[PDB]
Amino acid sequence: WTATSGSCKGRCFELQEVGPPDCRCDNLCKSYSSCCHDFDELCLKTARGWECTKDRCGEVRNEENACHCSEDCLSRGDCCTNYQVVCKGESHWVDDDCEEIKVPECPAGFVRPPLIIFSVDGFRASYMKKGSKVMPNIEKLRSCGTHAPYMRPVYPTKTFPNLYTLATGLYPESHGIVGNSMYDPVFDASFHLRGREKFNHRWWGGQPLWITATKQGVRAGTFFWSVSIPHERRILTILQWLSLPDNERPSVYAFYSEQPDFSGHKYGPFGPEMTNPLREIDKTVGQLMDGLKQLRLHRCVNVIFVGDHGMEDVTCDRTEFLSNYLTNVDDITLVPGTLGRIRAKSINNSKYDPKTIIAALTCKKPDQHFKPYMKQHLPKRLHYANNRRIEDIHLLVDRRWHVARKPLDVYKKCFFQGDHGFDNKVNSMQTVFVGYGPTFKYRTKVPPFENIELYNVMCDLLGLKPAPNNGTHGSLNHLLRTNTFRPTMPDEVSRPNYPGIMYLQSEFDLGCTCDDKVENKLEELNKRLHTKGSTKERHLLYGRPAVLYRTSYDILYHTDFESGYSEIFLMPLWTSYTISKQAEVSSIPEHLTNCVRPDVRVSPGFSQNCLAYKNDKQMSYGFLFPPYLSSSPEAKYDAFLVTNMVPMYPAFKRVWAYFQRVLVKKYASERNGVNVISGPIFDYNYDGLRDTEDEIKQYVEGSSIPVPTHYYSIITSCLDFTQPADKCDGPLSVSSFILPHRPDNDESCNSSEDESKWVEELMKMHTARVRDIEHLTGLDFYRKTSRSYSEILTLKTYLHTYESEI
Ligand SMILES: *[C@@H]1O[C@H](CO)[C@@H](O[C@@H]2O[C@H](CO)[C@@H](O[C@@H]3O[C@H](CO[C@H]4O[C@H](CO)[C@@H](O)[C@H](O[C@H]5O[C@H](CO)[C@@H](O)[C@H](O)[C@@H]5O[C@H]5O[C@H](CO)[C@@H](O)[C@H](O)[C@@H]5O)[C@@H]4O)[C@@H](O)[C@H](O)[C@@H]3O)[C@H](O)[C@H]2NC(C)=O)[C@H](O)[C@H]1NC(C)=O
Ligand SMILES: O=C(NCc1cnn[nH]1)[C@H]1C[C@@H]2CN(C(=O)OCc3cc(Cl)cc(Cl)c3)C[C@@H]2C1
Ligand SMILES: [Ca+2]
Ligand SMILES: [Cl-]
Ligand SMILES: [Cl-]
Ligand SMILES: [Zn+2]
Ligand SMILES: [Zn+2]
Repeated sequence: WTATSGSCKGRCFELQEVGPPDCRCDNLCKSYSSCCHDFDELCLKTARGWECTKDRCGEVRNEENACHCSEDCLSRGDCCTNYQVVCKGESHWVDDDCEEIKVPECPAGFVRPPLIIFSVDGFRASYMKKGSKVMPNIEKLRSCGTHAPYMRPVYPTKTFPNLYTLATGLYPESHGIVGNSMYDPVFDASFHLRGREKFNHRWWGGQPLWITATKQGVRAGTFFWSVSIPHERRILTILQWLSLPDNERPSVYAFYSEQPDFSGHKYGPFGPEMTNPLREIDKTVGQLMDGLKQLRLHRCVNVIFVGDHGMEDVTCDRTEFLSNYLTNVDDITLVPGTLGRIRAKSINNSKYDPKTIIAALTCKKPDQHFKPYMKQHLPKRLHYANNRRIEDIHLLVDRRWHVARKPLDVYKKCFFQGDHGFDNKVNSMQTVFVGYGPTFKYRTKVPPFENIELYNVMCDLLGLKPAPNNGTHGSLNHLLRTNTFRPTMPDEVSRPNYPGIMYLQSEFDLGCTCDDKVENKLEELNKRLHTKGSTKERHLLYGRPAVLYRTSYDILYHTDFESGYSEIFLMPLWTSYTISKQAEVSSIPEHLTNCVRPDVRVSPGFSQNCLAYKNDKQMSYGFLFPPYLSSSPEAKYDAFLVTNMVPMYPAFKRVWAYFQRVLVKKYASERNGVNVISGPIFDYNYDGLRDTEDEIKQYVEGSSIPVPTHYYSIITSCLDFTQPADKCDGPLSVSSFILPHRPDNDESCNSSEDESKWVEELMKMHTARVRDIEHLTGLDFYRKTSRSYSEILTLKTYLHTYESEI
């Protein structure tokens, strides 16, 4: 109940929220059914439309009009946006040539340049080029301001998860809005696009920009607009708020368009009916920019034009049904669509086995247009596991397809031609970014980035200190004319040991054999130097990674590679090596097939042993630096040191071996040498963060040798490929992966064929940013380069997607 007897007289779109049983006059009141009796009458005028005509010029102020063309409208702060154009012979904003905004041109009383977020739903990245002829206002913003060719959304590529990520800089797994539709098992409740449940505070974690702003003394316009407030009223309300007295006026604003998403669903991303929604958006943009020109704020305000996700061709006939795979289909709940989330229909039923579900959904049809995963095996780049609202069973659906439970769910629950929600690296899902204003750069294109990075920038644009988030602060400094923020490298927490030769062969009882006794002052002082680091500036090109946590570890030097060896985890945390274009692949000779040699620099007690692998019938081992790439038959003995050894499922060895024997060499040819850093990752609790020693869930049987959940590699070269990797003068190029360490190759339906048919494809799927690896290892890479730290931060956030041209 709400005693909605009070009035909105002069209170139209008030900024503070008055609580029950009183009536509200803020743009949220319609959603809570708590508006004052007269809200519509007074606060939602429509009469005479939204534009000034030649006959309205210098009229008599009639307060019933939606907007005004009277002489005092400028002062009242409520002219129609084209007022000055029709009446005072002024031109539209779009018609003026853009002049660089070298400094903020702000009216007296304005303490800082305001920020307006213009968000557009379902604005596919390629609309900027393909609709450019019908979007002149947006095209002016783009070309005069700062733009990316596209901006990467978060997964799932849906509205709620993406808007709240924009507002908070957090992955959905962290902010809690993991879908437009969710079931929380603790609440025993469901969150939907419709309904009032979504209005409970308990769903929304993190700290959104408008709370960040309020808590630091900066006032915000609302970020929630009612469906029945037309877009023209939204612009005018923003312009009214900009006319408020200094101490009442917000510094940050939001506008939201349901278009072009709404039509995209009906007509597909490029349906002929899509031209008009794009015209409308532009018109709205024009109105804002004209309005700001009137209030003399158009060279003062920073405007961000941004979308939440793109749009793909999807139709009903492209539906895979679970009923065609499962017999017991009625014992599951499925969150359907462009992604799939499965859980049991009841918990009172413990006969429910996710293992049988995954098995029944795996490579069962040659054409399968989805792939099942346990959430912990989803590509780490999606960061879509660490929340109780994410069901253990996930289906990644092919672009252009849907998953549903039964046929009845699709005809009784074709009316659509577009959808979104797919894997966030899919081209059709990419959306837009443009920044325009004093604080942004002039006529500047920047490389694509992820939307998790904007919260930091919007905090900078507003002199705010960002709440802790998943952006990398400084990675988008190259967008801005002037920077609030100077990023600095984290300090190293653990310094390495540099052990010498300290142990004799006979002190080791590892159960490891090797045929290596086939034995000159020249070539004996020479290999001492190798063990001292005479070739370190060859294999360690960007300085040692910094260990950002307290631990105990050794640096080990060799002819062909350098490693940071953990005495705790009994394996390297990282292994670094360079393969030049010239370098050659050789094989593991017949007498050295099972060679494992004790490392005389590390004690028996801090070594692995061959015995454990012999007892463990599920677990084999591999090497971080690959024998195949030794520079000499003499150097190859180094690769077999117990300290280069890591536990590997025979199934995983297949992936690893092909990477090491074929792909590294291929990459070195194409990129003119590559530097490779590889290592283990332990993330048993799938929070995307490194696990501590006392969080290890899997050991090699009867040992203290922990079993990695993943194996990473970072592959760096010169961006200018005419220069060798080891003599690069300028910017770097990088690609990385985090491969799940799994006992089977069930993920790859073609894995029974030659590795050259499926391995590279699996690696591509599990592509990664260096930054993701940093979170997972507690390491910090690229500490010693000739490049600026801001540029290195951009490099660290880069993701190689392997998608074709946008
Ligand atoms: C991306 O960036 C974020 C933010 O920096 C990182 O997440 C942070 O990581 C650490 C380590 O896991 C967590 O620290 C723990 O914090 C709790 C106390 O936490 C409470 O207070 C904080 C601060 O005000 C608040 O943010 C927390 O909110 C969580 O819980 C709410 C329910 O009570 C929920 O509504 C909200 O969405 C959020 O849940 C998420 O995080 C929790 C972990 O706390 C997780 O279980 C859940 O599934 C959600 O993902 C909370 O009230 C201490 O008691 C512990 O000792 C410990 O220090 C931070 O809480 C966490 N912050 C946030 C906002 O999630 C991510 O690790 C990073 N990801 C990557 C990949 O780098
Ligand atoms: O259900 C919806 N759309 C569904 C649809 C319609 N047509 N197609 N799909 C709407 C999206 C919501 C947010 N809001 C608002 O105005 O958003 C501004 C904002 C900006 C940022 Cl950057 C961050 C945040 Cl959190 C909010 C009105 C809401 C209801
Ligand atoms: Ca972890
Ligand atoms: Cl969803
Ligand atoms: Cl296999
Ligand atoms: Zn959307
Ligand atoms: Zn949509």
